[PDB]
Amino acid sequence: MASVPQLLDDLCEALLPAQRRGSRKRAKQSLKKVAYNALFTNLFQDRLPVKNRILMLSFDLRVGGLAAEADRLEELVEGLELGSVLDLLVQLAGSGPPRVLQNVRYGGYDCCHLSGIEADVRSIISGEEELCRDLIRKTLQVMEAAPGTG
Amino acid sequence: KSPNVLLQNLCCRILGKSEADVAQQFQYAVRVIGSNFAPTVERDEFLVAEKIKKELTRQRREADAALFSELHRKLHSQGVLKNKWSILYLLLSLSEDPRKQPSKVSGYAALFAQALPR
Amino acid sequence: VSRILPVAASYSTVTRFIEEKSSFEYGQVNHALAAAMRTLVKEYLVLVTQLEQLQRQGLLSLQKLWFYIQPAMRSLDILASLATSVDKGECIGGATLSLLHDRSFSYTGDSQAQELCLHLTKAASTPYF
Amino acid sequence: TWQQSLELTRKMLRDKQSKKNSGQRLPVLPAWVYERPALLGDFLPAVPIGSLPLASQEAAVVEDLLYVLVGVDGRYISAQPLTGRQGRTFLVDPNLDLSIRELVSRILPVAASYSTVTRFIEEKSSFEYGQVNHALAAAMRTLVKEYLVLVTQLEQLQRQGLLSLQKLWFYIQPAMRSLDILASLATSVDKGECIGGATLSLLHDRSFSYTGDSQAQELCLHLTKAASTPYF
Amino acid sequence: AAAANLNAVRETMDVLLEISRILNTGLDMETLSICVRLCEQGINPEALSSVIKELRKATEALKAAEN
Amino acid sequence: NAVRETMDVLLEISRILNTGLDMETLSICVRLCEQGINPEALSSVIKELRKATEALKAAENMTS
Amino acid sequence: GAVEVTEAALVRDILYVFQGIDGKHVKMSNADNCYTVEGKANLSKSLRDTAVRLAELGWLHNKIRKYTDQRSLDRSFGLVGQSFCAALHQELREYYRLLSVLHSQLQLEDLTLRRLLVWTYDPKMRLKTLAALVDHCQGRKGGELASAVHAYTKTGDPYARSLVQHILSLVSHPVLSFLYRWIYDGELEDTYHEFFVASDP
Amino acid sequence: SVLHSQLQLEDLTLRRLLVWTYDPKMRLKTLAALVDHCQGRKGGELASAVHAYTKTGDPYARSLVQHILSLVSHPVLSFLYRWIYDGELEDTYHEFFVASDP
Repeated sequence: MASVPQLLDDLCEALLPAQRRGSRKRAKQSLKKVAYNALFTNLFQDRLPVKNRILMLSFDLRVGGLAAEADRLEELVEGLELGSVLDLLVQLAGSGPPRVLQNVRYGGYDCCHLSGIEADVRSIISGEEELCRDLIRKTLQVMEAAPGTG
Repeated sequence: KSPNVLLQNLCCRILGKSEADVAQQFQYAVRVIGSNFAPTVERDEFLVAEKIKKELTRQRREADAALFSELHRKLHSQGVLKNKWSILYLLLSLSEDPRKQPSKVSGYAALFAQALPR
Repeated sequence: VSRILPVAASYSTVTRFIEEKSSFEYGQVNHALAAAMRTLVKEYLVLVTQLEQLQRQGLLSLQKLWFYIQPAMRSLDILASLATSVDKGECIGGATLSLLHDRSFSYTGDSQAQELCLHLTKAASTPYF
Repeated sequence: TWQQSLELTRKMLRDKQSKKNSGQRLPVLPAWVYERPALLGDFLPAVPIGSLPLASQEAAVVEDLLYVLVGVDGRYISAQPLTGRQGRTFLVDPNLDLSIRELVSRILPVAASYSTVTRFIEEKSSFEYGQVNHALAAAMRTLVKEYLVLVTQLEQLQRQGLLSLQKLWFYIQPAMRSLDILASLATSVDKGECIGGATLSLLHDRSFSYTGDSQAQELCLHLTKAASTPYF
Repeated sequence: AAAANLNAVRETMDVLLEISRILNTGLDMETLSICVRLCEQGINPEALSSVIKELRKATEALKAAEN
Repeated sequence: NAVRETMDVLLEISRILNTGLDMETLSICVRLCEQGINPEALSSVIKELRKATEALKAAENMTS
Repeated sequence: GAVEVTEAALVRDILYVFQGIDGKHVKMSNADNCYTVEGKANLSKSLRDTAVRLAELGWLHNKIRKYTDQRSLDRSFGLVGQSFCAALHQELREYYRLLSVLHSQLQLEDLTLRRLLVWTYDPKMRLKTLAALVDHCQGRKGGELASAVHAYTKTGDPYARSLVQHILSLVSHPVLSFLYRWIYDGELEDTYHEFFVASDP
Repeated sequence: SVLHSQLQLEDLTLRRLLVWTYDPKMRLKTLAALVDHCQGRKGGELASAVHAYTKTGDPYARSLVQHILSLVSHPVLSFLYRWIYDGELEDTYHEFFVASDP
């Protein structure tokens, strides 16, 4: 609980990763000014059930081969049942870095899908490792072609 | 626009309720849909049409069967739909029998033909 | 191939059986049995139509055909066995119905055969009842 | 040969079970399962490598290794039959380069563990030896399947011409530890002929002693849950 | 182009309406296009049928409770 | 305690939701929401400042 | 140039071996009941070893096949025997469906033998368990069959356990129907004499 | 293995590998020094031996050693928790600072 500019500056400095310290001061001042301008523009300019929106997102996750994650989200929202905070999170959703990597059978349950999934995972591990090796090799190759003092 | 939005609109139209008033039903529907998004068997409308004709005959509507064959010809002639198999299966699953008392002899999928999984 | 060909052999037997036992001389029971077998053969033809479609799509082979044909192979083997038994005992009327009951019991082991035989027995017994 | 001693043990276990069941029928595996070497999960008992260029030596070695990691003999890497219950001993072609031979000999313990796990699964899946041992063999079979999947994938990456010697050595380090753990458990269980609560005791105690490393702890806790399911 | 598309869609909708009425499926006007527009996305039609059946059961239950 | 539990539940939810709101960012948004600030305006400001921060951090990185 | 059989050709032959019909370079030695690769063609030791490890499955396949064929022709074997044969046919069709998956994958390759060995591990377990059940249940009928299965039920492995429990429910359905008829009709359809109630005329 | 792959790509000079190996040299030097001080000790003697090396002022070494110390204390911490929570000992090696006398 604080003034709108005070909390805006707090959040802006939190997000800021801020060569001279004057550059960092200028960057933080510019961030605060941009935040103030955006708030002012929105104020000068100045529905669906939130359950429906969370169902939308859960359905999308299940569609994207993330059914377990959608189930987790469903259980989270049921524990939840702040709404505007959830809406803001909804708008912010998908803004993080994308992820490319994260009794018994009845004799007919023999399925290539389980073994196929295992094979694909063991492919993904190997491939990712060789990609990391290639990328580190390329970085070193560039550095060895670079002056080295900047 | 989005498939989930369309599903919400469909459920609203079916229930004659607001979007929020069908959330539990909508949640069940979302779980059902997310259970399977792709068909598990090959698509080929000839089998669907044959099943439709057999059902019509079982309903003692052979003239209606001929009409259905004509309409299928007309549709495929003026083809603008690329996923007919799906709509035909939907209509078949939604077909009712108002002109006769409800009773059917069981069909077979191991004696009679069954679709090869994709 | 030779494992699959028995299905076609059974088919040629079933066809001859249907044609013979749908002649007036062979009796109404056999007429109706031939009609039911004709329905089943139509289903078989639908199956082979679908298999032709997948051929024409370049989406079937050898082992896939062998897998897909197994339900129909069993069904047609059962049908041909029933037809042969009815012909060889020249059953008419309650004779044929008796044979159908007894076979339906002996084919109690497998559900496909049970369902097929129950359909057949209901249909063929309708005139006698 | 371990087989004969295990058959004697199995016969004695059968006699003791029949002696305790008052002559009720017991399950018995058809003899060909125990009488057929070609269904064992261990091993079944070429240009000379020293004429190949070093890189070609590495390639041929990696081929033999990829065969040997799944219990199959290579061309210039060959297995030596065992006496008693032991991990597989291997004969390496002596025209190989000493350094290559050393790098192989650092890897071979995994294959030894594999031959131990396979013999363990086969022995301990006979009805007479009890459900606890049956389930332990099944769990070991799951782990060995995972190992085999890994080596299959590594073979696939081989086939792209994108692995070598040191790269295999890097990728295989987790599996070396895992297979060492599996082989140690198998040898201890066989040598103490543990049945029932004996085996469960051993599994508990090991699960405690392997608290130091999280990989081993997780593996052993999985195994202990699975094998304790019948006993519980 | 747009005129042709509108004509095609009109005639397809008429054909589908006739097919529905001849099959006596029992579906009302709103399943004019959107429901089938959804099925045209490649959605599992068996599951779509199951869910629409469930919705019909729920609607009949609600209309029975209301009545 | 209830506030803290809601806070870390929202943290985990956003993390799964691929939106990445942090501790104090979530606290600030909570305070704004109880202050009476529209969630959509809050999110718009958040995204605009995210873009501005990305651009400014890039520029300052090449300005180091 | 010597003939070494390609990986693809060995895959085709081993797929025939799995299907129960010999290959073009690996043929069933009927003096061991397994497929051996001729020595006129030169293949590596590992290839031959993999071939043997895989033809174990063909041996089990052919054993189950012969048993099913033989018991299938005897009307005297009773309804329980027919149900056993039906269950075995069903498991066989599951095996064939996996073989057809493997075929499709091979044609997509047109897959390596080692990946196939890994893919074939689970089929080997299933068919080994089924062959052992059949052998222990061979030469028995009626309640001897039911006992033979119930003895196999004591296995502690759940995959095997689940397979055998499904088979036992299927095999008991006829026995249960008879008992229900004995329990409900107070009558016997025992023309094979497999039901535990003897009628004396 | 990265360096191997790079060498095989040449099939590269020794100095670049020397340059590439500079950071490895630091890592392995710090590890050898930690190992020497922690040799011949067990239980709290081992834990003290490791904790003494944490006093290094070099941050690369400091971070490495702090990670290793957390890893090595996790078992010690578990024992203490059981000693602190169970009031019981699984000490058959006698590495825990609480002696039970039966």
